[PDB]
Amino acid sequence: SDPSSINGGIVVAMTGKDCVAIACDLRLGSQSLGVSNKFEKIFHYGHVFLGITGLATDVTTLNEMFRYKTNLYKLKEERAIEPETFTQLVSSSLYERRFGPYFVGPVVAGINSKSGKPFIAGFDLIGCIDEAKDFIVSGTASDQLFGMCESLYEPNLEPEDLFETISQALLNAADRDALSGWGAVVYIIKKDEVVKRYLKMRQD
Amino acid sequence: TQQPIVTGTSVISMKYDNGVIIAADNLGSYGSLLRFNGVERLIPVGDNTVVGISGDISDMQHIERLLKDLVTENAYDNPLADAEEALEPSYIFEYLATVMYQRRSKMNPLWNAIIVAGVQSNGDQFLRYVNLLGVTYSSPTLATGFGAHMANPLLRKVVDRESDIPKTTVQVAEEAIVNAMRVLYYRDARSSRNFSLAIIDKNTGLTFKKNLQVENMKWDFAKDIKGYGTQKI
Amino acid sequence: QFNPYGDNGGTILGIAGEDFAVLAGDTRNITDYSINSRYEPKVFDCGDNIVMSANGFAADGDALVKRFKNSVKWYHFDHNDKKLSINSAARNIQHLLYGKRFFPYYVHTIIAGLDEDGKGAVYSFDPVGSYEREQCRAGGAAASLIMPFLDNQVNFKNQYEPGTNGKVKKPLKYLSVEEVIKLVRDSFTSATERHIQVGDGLEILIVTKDGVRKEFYELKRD
Amino acid sequence: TSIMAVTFKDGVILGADSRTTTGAYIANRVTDKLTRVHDKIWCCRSGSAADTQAIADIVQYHLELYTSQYGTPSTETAASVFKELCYENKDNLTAGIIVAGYDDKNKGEVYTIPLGGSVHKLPYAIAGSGSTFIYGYCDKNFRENMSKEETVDFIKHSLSQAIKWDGSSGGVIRMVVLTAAGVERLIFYPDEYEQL
Amino acid sequence: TSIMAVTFKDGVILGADSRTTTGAYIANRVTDKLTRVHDKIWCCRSGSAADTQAIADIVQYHLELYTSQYGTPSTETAASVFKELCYENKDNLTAGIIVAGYDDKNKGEVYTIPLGGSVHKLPYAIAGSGSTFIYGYCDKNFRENMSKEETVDFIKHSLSQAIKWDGSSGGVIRMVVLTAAGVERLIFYPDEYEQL
Amino acid sequence: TTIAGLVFQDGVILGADTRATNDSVVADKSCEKIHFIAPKIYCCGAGVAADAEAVTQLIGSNIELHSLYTSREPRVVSALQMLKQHLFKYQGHIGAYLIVAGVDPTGSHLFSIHAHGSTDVGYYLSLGSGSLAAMAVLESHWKQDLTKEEAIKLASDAIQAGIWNDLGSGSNVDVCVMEIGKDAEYLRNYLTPNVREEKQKSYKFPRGTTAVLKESIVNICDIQEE
Amino acid sequence: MDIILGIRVQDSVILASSKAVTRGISVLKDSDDKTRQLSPHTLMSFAGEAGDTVQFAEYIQANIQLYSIREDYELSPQAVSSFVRQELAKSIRSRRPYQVNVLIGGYDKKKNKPELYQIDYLGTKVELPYGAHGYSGFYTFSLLDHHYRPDMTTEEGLDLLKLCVQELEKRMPMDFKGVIVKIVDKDGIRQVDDF
Amino acid sequence: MDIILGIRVQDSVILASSKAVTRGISVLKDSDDKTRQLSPHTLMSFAGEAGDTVQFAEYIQANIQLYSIREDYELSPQAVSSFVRQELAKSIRSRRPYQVNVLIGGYDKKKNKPELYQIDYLGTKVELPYGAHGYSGFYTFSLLDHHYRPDMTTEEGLDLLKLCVQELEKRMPMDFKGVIVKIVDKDGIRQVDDF
Amino acid sequence: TTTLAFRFQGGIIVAVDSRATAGNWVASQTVKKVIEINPFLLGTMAGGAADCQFWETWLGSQCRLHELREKERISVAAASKILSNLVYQYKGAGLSMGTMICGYTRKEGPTIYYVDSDGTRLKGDIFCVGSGQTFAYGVLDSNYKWDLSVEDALYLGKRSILAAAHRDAYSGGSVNLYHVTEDGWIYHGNHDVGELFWKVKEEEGSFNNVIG
Ligand SMILES: *[C@@H](CS(C)(=O)=O)[C@H](Cc1ccc(CN)cc1)NC(=O)[C@H](COC)NC(=O)[C@H](CC(C)C)NC(=O)c1cnc(C)s1
Ligand SMILES: *[C@@H](CS(C)(=O)=O)[C@H](Cc1ccc(CN)cc1)NC(=O)[C@H](COC)NC(=O)[C@H](CC(C)C)NC(=O)c1cnc(C)s1
Ligand SMILES: [Mg+2]
Ligand SMILES: [Mg+2]
Ligand SMILES: [Mg+2]
Ligand SMILES: [Mg+2]
Repeated sequence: SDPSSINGGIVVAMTGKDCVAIACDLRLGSQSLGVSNKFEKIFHYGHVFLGITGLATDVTTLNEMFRYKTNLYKLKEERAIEPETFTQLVSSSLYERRFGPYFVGPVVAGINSKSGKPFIAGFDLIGCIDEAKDFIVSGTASDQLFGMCESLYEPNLEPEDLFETISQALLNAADRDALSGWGAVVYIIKKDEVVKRYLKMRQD
Repeated sequence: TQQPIVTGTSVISMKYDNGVIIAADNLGSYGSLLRFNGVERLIPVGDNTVVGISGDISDMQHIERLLKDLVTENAYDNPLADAEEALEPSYIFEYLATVMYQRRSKMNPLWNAIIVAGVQSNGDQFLRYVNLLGVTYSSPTLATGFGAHMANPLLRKVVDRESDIPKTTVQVAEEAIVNAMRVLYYRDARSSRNFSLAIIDKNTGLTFKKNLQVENMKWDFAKDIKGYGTQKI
Repeated sequence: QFNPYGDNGGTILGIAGEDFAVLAGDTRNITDYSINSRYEPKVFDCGDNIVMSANGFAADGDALVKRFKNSVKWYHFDHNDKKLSINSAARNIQHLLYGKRFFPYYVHTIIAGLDEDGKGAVYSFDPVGSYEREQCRAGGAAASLIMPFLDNQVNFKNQYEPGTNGKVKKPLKYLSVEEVIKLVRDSFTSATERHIQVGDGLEILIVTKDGVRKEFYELKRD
Repeated sequence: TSIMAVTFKDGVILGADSRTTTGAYIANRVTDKLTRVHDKIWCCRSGSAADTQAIADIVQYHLELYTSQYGTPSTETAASVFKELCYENKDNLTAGIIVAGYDDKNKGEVYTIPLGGSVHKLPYAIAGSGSTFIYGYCDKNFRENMSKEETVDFIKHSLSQAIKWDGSSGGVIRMVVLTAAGVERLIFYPDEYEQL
Repeated sequence: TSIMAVTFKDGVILGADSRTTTGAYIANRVTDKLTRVHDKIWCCRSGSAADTQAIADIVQYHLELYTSQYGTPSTETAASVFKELCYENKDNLTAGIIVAGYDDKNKGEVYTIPLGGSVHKLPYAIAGSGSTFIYGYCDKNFRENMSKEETVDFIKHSLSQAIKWDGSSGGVIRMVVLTAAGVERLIFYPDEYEQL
Repeated sequence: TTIAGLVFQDGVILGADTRATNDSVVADKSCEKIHFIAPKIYCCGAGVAADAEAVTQLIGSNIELHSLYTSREPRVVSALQMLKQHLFKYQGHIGAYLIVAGVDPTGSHLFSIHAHGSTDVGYYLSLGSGSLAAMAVLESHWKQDLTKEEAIKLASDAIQAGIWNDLGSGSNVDVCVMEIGKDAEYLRNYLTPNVREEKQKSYKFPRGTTAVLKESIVNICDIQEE
Repeated sequence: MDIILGIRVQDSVILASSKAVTRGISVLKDSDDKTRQLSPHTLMSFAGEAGDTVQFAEYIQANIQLYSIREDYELSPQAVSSFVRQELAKSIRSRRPYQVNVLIGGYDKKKNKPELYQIDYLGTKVELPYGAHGYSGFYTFSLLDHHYRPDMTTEEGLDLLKLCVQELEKRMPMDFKGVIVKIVDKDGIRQVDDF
Repeated sequence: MDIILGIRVQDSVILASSKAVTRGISVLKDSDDKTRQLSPHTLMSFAGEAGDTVQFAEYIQANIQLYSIREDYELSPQAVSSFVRQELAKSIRSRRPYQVNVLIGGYDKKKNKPELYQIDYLGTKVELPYGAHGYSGFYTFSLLDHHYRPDMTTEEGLDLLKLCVQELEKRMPMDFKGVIVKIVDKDGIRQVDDF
Repeated sequence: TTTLAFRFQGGIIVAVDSRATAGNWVASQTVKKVIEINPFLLGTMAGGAADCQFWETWLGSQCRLHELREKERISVAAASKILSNLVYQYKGAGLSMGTMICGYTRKEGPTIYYVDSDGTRLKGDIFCVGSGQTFAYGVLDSNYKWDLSVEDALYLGKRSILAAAHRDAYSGGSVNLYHVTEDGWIYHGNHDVGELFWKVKEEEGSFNNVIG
């Protein structure tokens, strides 16, 4: 009945020293029934990464929508969109459906190519921006992720340390939520290299 | 299950170094009608306890009779009724708290919020809250209804934790209570100007003050306020 | 319509060590967006080296603790001052809770102490009396925030031996009382940051063979 | 809310309390409920604050545009524009407006527009939640062709009682006097009117 | 319904209209709402006619049995018996009763018992649907220790206004005077009170 | 939320807390609730955060275009009138509650706006779940002809009352001072009474603690070229 | 409509779809084909609300057939599934949404690979080795989790499908009157007439 | 419970009762006997709400068996049916009524006649040549109206019953997993093990 | 919750998962859903956690009283009926229970009775109960034969719960295994799904849908 919790799933993003990390689980379900264990929730438009939790049809629709908009942006501007600008574009696009909203919990992550500054942001379903220094959480185990992140996180972690922190935050949160899990992906993002890691986790 | 009919608004209170202060206005409202202007909602029990009651007035008058009957019953076969076996604030509270919780558990509550303020045998300040659900809690400041939202913030600036109690005198505490009652008169639509205030001190005993009025009210700034935005006249 | 239940917020946490147990709880009591009290004790010494907390609706919590304390008193009278073991206390609490199966006590109950071999014990109850013995349990408002952390830090879940690829789990250990209290304090500091109903103060009751000791710590008051 | 407009020998006086409530909380204790739609045509607002402000703003616009084309509008004309908005949008409005104004030809006039969007021309009018408590008092004490001082006392005593009994009413008693002489604002504080 | 009881120098007077309605139909236009529970203890009834009659009949029974055992009951005692029934059966009753009585010791006394079952001792009391319209009037005009003729005029003028504005009230104004001299019934017809 | 506004000798001042909530959890610990409209007109927002943000941004955009068109400094009454007419249109469905304050050629102004489109004029105002805590302080201490130093103290005190006593409100205090004939000074994190205490332990893990199934490099660039 | 299954093996996609059409009290038909050929190497099975199912299927069929004539070219199964998903995702916020769940089984002639897409009425698309809609998956996914291998032949795929249908015939309350089975491979679409 | 049929022929009563027990999603059992022997020449089949059916049947069984021991005598089928009807008629105005419909098939040894009684949960009793409860009768009564004769043999009664069950298996949506058939005649009660 | 019990040549296999949920919150991963009534009787638990614990613990007391009074072990039929008659008294009050009473007695042989809170009591060879019952049934029905080795039967029961633990969101944690014989029940261990899943995947070559 509640659209944001039919399919389930989670996204978490963190900042570190000259880097950001964004991670997601792989489950797609119909309430109790697990359907897919390959449903990735993180997409990228150039060097800007967008995670999306919530109703899966809207996750897919919004990915296609932001691909559309960032492609046109790039043709007109003659440069890739930056995280700060993209954040505003997500907010705009969500709020224009104020009274018939997409049932999603988007998370932006990336490094500004000019200033080199790590950047993360989160939104509610109608586009209110939460621009955190430390971390952003989203999905059906957002409470669990808030608890993990708030204790595990410390500022200025190196990329390979940040990987361990965000991975343990996701995995332990997911294991306390019925509608999350079934695999997980972690992106470690630096100014000009991005590593993607699939995590081993319990498959229940 | 019922609905409250004739009602009393905020009861406010706080601890100070040697005792407790409690206060409540003299109004019995009938919805938005300010029906009864002479209702006493602070009810003393002996010379060491005051029970301040908000909410339904018919249920208050019932509780008032239970406390009156409690004093009578304590005196029975009790040569020390006015000495070591006199009623304590903690006894009076626990009785009321038992009644309140029993009544909610039969789905027929006494529709009130109660604050028992007093001083114990050993000089310790007693201040505890109970309501229609049987929920109880103690704090250096306590308030019911609108008092919780407006009085507590002001009273907590004086006594913010336990260690502030010995530093607070009766003059400072009473001043804070009287100011809080004025603020409630500005902002609570179901309050009145006339109120009662009770001080229970371990040295000077029970001082019960009737027919107090909110005074030193700031209204003068109103004359300059014109329209709701663009009006100049 | 009259609603007999309410929500007084708060959060509690039980952790069982090797020869000790802790039961911690925040001291804030709330209704809606108002603070009722910044220091209202929620975790109680019940006698016989058992500590108890019933978090949720405070009136039902107080009623239950009151009834259990009385159950301990009458257990002494009826059975020649015999010590009520933690397992026996747990079963007794099930019957108290299930006795109101069709008008429940709106509380999450945790007790802690030592079992009959002297080892640390925590028991955890749902509102109608289902219980299990556990090494670790948070209850109340911020239980969702705290429990995944305890899975990770007390039971070493999802943690592997480095360099083993991912085939040797981190081996389970008992924690020292000093280590447990560090995890308790950090759990509540974290929970206070992100949950509006958690704050003001943290009271920890520690149970050993020597008895019941208390510790108190300040938490953020916003 | 307690509002009233009273015609008298020299013109008309509008009177109101200053309390705005959201349930039992007093959101504004110094509200100005006497609002100007034209130089000498004012109105007292009761009901939804949003609705009555939205209406009054539109009326002020219409009468401003009327004045640019056809000169000073009558009080009857103002009451008609209020009515037209209130009646045609009765399903979406909770507005109870008293319109009061001074012409030199017609002198003082008072029109009341209750919830339905009907119009009623009266010697005096009372409205708002607190008015229920003073129907008896106002009927017994109103006379036609009172002086300015008598009408100020009549309104002051009336709204004093309305304030005393109605929790929704309170604060200061504001008044606006409309005569050939001009426009006079009066204010009366609790310490004055409560002891009456 | 418009009912009131007023204490004065020599004792107390109860007053009431005579209209009983079922919706907008007047079921009885000559109702007697002033009812005797003892020689010099009467009451005014408002709310459910069935409920107030059932209560008043039980009180009359209790005070009759009190009198057989303990002599004449006080007005306070009568008000307590009314209260006990109204409070304990608050979930099943819609009764608003004013109790008025004359002792030689206590003189005139008036107790009002609204819906909840609370008791309030007052110099005078007003109740029923029509009372809302005369709070302002009655507060301004009531004085303590009035004469019999002044109190009759105070009640007559008051209920006249209550009747004028309240559709649920109307008919004749009945009154019952309680003094040391005895019990006097008065009646006042529309042609008298309407022109006041 | 605890937002407040009050007037002083030759200006107006706005205050706000920095907590955003979703039900009982804290979504944001450092959010800016004092929205920008014009250089010398600011808006405190409560209610639905997206709505308060969107409505202030829209009116701020239209105020900028109006100012360019008329070649004049924008007035607070223009922002007030545009906000209320927009909010009224939507019948409370845009759940924004705002305190608007500013300086213009007419003088200094302070207004409140409700979601249904009603407006108030005041010398001191507060909105949000902490309004009653804040108003208690403002009613106790506000007077006429406050100095700037007294006004900042009172405003921050009113916001603090909300922070401590209201669960909806928390974290830091933001202030904006708008004084006649001077640049408006916006003071984010004016007070910082809720810094988190240092943690007992560091939960930084040994590297290799997390089990990994696969690794790969992501191509984020355009065309790796020949 | 009740049960629709799909399984992608080495070199083909197999769709099985129940034959029963029940309107409340009675079984009106026991030979209903709940499928449309969209293109020569793409088959769509469907189940959901009465009327909407066929109306939607035939509407999709017409659009894909129109594309084929215009470009003289067969769309890939991926492209067809994305088109279908968008139509359902558009539908869900309409005045009256299509209540239709589909499986799209296709053989991509470019990549020489079978492909199975599961799309629900909300527009939730997933590529799978095996899929089902409604209550079918509750019984059949545990079997397919156990027995499936990616390198299975078409005959092994059909045997695994018989085991799914036997389980459904044992444990489901409704008599769905058996299944029509269709195979989609490099040579096109054909029906297994004996099952 | 779903389908219970009854048919009274020349010299016997035949009761057919479905074997399926379904709890919502799954068919928990496919061999359930929805009948109790009340006395040596009286059989009661039953269908209705879960739990209530068996509880009621066994309660009736115990009372009739108690009567048999006390009087050393078998009650007539008419007497047993009147007892059962009164219990259901008492039940319907209770705090929580038995939701159970029954058929009582018996051979009256005094009159040398088979007898079939149909009683619903309200306590509505009717003696019939053939009967059914729930949706069964909607399909089967038109057949029995056509083919029934009062002088049929037991073998003809069973053939007519096969035709009823075939019609139910064709047109009903639920898979009721076939029927257990029992014959009540002068020699007592026996089960037809192959049907 | 996934519980199962089935009869075969070598007795009864009983397998259950270990997860407890409050909505989508995983309350516990270490719950005991099998109750050991006596050396020859087992009870499985599905539905409301408290209802099952309380009444199946109570059942054990009633079964103990039977053997004190009758100097004989209670039959599986009698034990199941004590519980089914109890829950039937509470019918409509809102108890939520799905359970199997599994045991051996000399007079009955190995027996399984399904009992639930709406008053149903069924004897049978195979039962699966809980939110993950359909998933367990799929695997169980396909590989079930009367004559499995005790080793194969234990594996199938374990594997069937694993299948359900994977697919059903509300099932998981670990698998508890039991085998009931002439001589009594025998515990065959607690098997964590987070280790068992990967073990089974590799050895069996199943779960090809998963990224491994
Ligand atoms: C306090 C408002 S209160 C408790 O009603 O007094 C703050 C005000 C506020 C204003 C602006 C900003 C940011 N520019 C932040 C905060 N409002 C909130 O905390 C609101 C909830 O108030 C009821 N929070 C939200 O609206 C959140 C979004 C933030 C977490 C970013 N959104 C939601 O909770 C939902 C929106 N739609 C849903 C469905 S849930
Ligand atoms: C799964 C049954 S399901 C819904 O079919 O998947 C398990 C089975 C089970 C059996 C025995 C035990 C022994 N402790 C535990 C679990 N049942 C549950 O998880 C049930 C499911 O909801 C009906 N959970 C509860 O009963 C929970 C248990 C707590 C420990 C979380 N209690 C509640 O949900 C309550 C909520 N409000 C209450 C009052 S009780
Ligand atoms: Mg999980
Ligand atoms: Mg907090
Ligand atoms: Mg007032
Ligand atoms: Mg699972």
